[PDB]
Amino acid sequence: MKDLSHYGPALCVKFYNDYVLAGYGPFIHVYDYHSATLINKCRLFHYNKVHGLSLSSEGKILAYGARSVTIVELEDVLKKESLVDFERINSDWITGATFSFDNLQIYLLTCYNKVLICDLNCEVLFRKSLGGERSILYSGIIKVFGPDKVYVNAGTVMGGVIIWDLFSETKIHNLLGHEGSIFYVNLSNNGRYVASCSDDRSIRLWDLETGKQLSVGWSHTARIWNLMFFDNDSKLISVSEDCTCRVWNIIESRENVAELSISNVYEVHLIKSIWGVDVKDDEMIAVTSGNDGRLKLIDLLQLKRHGDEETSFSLDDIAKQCGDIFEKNESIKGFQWFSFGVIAITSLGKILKYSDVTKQWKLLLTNEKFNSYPITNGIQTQNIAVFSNNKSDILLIKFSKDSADIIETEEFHLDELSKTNNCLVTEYDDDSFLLTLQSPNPREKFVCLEISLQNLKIKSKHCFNKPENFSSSCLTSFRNHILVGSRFSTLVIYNLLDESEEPFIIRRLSPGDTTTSIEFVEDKDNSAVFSVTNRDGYYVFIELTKNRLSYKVLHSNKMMKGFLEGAFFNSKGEYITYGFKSSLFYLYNETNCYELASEVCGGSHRLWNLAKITDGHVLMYIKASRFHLRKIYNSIVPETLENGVHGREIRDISICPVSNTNTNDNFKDGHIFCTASEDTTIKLGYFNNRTGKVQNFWTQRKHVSGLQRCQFINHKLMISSSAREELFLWELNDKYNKRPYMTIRQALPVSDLRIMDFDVKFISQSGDFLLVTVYSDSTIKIWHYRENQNKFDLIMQGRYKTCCLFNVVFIALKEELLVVISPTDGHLVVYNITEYVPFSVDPISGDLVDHKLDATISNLPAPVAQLPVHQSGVKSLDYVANATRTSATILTGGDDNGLGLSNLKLDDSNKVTLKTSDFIAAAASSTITSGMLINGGKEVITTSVDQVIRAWEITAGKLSLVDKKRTTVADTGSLEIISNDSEKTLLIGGVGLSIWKK
Amino acid sequence: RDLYYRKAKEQGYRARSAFKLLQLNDQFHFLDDPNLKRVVDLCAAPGSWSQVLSRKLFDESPSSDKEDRKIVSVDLQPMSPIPHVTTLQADITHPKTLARILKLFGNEKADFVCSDGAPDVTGLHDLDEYVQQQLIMSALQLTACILKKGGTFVAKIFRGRDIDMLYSQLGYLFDKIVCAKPRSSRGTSLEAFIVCLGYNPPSNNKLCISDKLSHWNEEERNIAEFMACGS
Repeated sequence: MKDLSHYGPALCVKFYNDYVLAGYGPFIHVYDYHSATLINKCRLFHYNKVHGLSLSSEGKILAYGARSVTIVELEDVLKKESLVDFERINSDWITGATFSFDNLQIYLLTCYNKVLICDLNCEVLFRKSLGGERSILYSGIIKVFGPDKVYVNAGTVMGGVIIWDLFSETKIHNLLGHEGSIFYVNLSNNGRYVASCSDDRSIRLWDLETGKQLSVGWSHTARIWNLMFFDNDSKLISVSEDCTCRVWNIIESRENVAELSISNVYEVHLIKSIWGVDVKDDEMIAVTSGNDGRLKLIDLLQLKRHGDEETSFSLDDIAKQCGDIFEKNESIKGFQWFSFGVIAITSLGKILKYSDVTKQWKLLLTNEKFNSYPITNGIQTQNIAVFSNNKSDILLIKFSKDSADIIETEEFHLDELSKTNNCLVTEYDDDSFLLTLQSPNPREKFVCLEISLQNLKIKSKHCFNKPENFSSSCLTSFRNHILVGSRFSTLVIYNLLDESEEPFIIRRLSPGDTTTSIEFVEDKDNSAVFSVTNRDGYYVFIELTKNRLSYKVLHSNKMMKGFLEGAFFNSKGEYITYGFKSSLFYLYNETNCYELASEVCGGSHRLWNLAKITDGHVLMYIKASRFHLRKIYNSIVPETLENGVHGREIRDISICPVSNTNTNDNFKDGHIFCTASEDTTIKLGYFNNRTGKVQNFWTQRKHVSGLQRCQFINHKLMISSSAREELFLWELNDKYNKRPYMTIRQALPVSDLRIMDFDVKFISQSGDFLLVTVYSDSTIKIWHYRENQNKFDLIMQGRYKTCCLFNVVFIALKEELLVVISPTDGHLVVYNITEYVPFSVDPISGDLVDHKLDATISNLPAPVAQLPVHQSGVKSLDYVANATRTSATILTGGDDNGLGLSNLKLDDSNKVTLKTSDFIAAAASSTITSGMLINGGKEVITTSVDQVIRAWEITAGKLSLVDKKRTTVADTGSLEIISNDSEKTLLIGGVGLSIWKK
Repeated sequence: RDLYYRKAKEQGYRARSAFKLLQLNDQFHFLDDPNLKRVVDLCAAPGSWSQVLSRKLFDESPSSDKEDRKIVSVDLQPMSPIPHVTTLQADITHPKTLARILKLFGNEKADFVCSDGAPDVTGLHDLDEYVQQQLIMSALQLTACILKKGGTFVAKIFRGRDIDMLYSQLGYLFDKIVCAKPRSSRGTSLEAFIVCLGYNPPSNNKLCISDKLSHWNEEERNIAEFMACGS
């Protein structure tokens, strides 16, 4: 077998002159970080991960991890695929490694606080150690200050930080004060300070000359894994299990030597830990490496780099420039951003202008009509401000690009409306925009105006009847229709050409209330796709088709946290979202799951606005009697060098099977697939068939607890399960050009206890299917899924005994429908449910036929076969039926690290006999977690917790081991296999994901 | 937060882990022997395995086989006292904790030494597995001596990538090496138990067992036989 790609724990990262070098599993990745290009992947270690690496000035790379160490040439790492022959194994765990001052030796710190001085072939020259009791280390570094001044800085399990001088073997300090084990120690470059961190969640600053504690810092909310000094030892950067990277100021004073002060918090990795960090002092950029396999670049000056990122004005600041013109209790009630800056309006109808160039405010004019609760809207692209009030009055103003002069103005009053409570605007075409105005009287009309972009005159006015439960909340236009977001997840579509036509009403798109944005995405043939967001976090993609209209929900999901106020696609096709979590504004890349920017607004956040500008966004908001301008600039460097996958166990993987359908051509070079994690999410993405490169699309968040199973049951349906009886049927759509879509189609009825496994059998051509689920309490249920009524009907229920049931499978042989379960007692148990369900089995490849009878709940018959196979629970279950479907061979992998092969046969009288054919008692060193039959049952691939992938051959019902290969994927627990057209692609899951070819 | 955590509160056991040694003893029955008389529980905090030892060998044992029975449980963390258990706050490395344990016996060797110790996992599997085989090794220091030849030694293991080293490193010293999950052992855990039966022959800031087992073994792996334990 050949290893192709890996995404998984990346333990360290180093900046080196426009490269980032990342320990990435057992590999080194070299990136050109300004362009985020992967220059090469070089495997350094056979199976160990790279825990640390450093570079000599002359391009030698020293790398270590666990007991592995190597010295390797940067030149080779840039062009060779593997350098594992240079790997050496030391007898003890290696805690740290650094080059000697002149780079002619290396110094290895073991976990027992001994230093091995070695030559550049990694052979030991001599050993240094202290006297006294042994110390067990969870961290340490060797800090080289000069040729003979080498400090060994040891972080013990017992919570002391031992600082000793290497060559004299002399204890310098025993820094005590931490409460738990020491998980990282580092020294400032100028020799002043030690910083240590523990699982007591504190960071402690120590004086290296005196040995005194100067400062304790508490910000991180979980265990801290790594830290270092940067920016000429004036700052500290730490990185944590809490998935945040935190920057601290070192503040030096006369009366206290120095103190840590928290400065910035960045949430940059997926749950959970962050392991590596490094800072490029030049550009004030950081790189972090995570358990999720993500490599993140962080702008440490996101708020300072260009000097205009943060600005605020109180009404007194403004009055100092406009003059003392504001009345008692008058405040800013609306604002828009244009090319020149801000246009704002006060509660008394004063219209103000803030100039981005001159930084000056000035009163522009007063319109006393809009001292009655003014609302502000705009067409930012064309410098048009829209003012409305509660008395059906509108004021439109157009401004010149640089000058900001008023070049057009129009005003009108809508007699059709008595009181007005909502005004929306949207772009329409090259020469006009739309404006809608609504009232709370139910029999007044919903008014849509088409207005000229050149002179702001009304081109046409349309009056629609409002449906019953309708309050407009957002607006988009499309061709000749308007899509109006409403409350209660309602979306109303009107026809601008015929205000008497009945609107197309889409009700209840999501559990939420206010529709916050409708955004056109793409069209193909007679269908257009729209993104629809909901304030409460849900977003849906709907498909509108011209046949008369009809619609389909293509995608649904919920944001992890907080209010969702809008979403759009950027130039790279990534779904960007914005909203609030309590006080905090967020801008979030929902395709790849990381935050782009955040800002503390005014808790209520009553008044805020976002606008696009060249090279970013401007966020405007009122907080604590101040008007705030926050400029959010596009990252100076790419956001990531790798996007990453799950940062927790991958319990299952499923590839969307190849089809005769209309799958889009851009997916031709690869496959769509799902990973299901203990982090409770399902991630839908794609891998390239030749390169194994993985791209993310969506992270589906419906499940409340950790995933157990997910399987594509055909080309467009997928079932996942978790616990607490979560079983969801999903529908996939892969017809469009850039991404697939997925939406929930139905959830399984629920009776706590978990759904341990399931299997499905399709009812001929129906698209209906039968479903078996088995539960933690030994219960078994069989369901009929009816497509047209989109419901699950319970048609059989029973129980095995009392123990958990871990796997279940439908086997159709001849005209019998069999259910095979694998309880934790290690048996194979067979049920023949044919006579007790209203379905018939077609004699070859086993198709169900619906008799169309009414639903009775049958009881589960007694088993027809009970075969003990394994000594404990059976973790993997698979089967293959022969050409005549008279027999099937059943492969089981056990928690007893045994591998069993059984035969399920029916004779001419249809009696079931289950016979075991072979059993390999020591098939693996630990739990076998996967076992799949391939090539018509002739071969087997297994997965196990010992991280050895084994390939087997079956001849005459007997198993023989034919190949084996280690993976870095720890706790290897999931496996998926697809044929190319024979050669196979294997997806290997655990903590990490690997793609291999066979 | 599972089944066993309420069933522990219901029977007054300090932790759910109490059932792992019970479900273990539903097999092997190394605690159902009436001849059984001296036991050591290492890294015992908070003490649920020591409770099980107390309940099995005193509360539920005829007065005729309670003679000279002595349970000593050790941890570097201080433990709340347990009826019929002598709790030592001492390091399994340190000098007279081998002599100390031996004094509290009639310098008789222990019939059975158990350990359920484990550090909090970090999420870094290679580190977690190495740290665990550290604690088993240093635990093996004292079990090498105090345990009666032909006597059981039980320890919790990280059943991961390098477990087959530990088995072979332990081949030199036991008749039958077994590996066991019980059923109170979370599926979410790489946890298992190495139940070494029949103590066979031991040998005859310095060198420690880890380095002299690493001395002889070395870079070789064997598979211990497997045994499910509960009913």
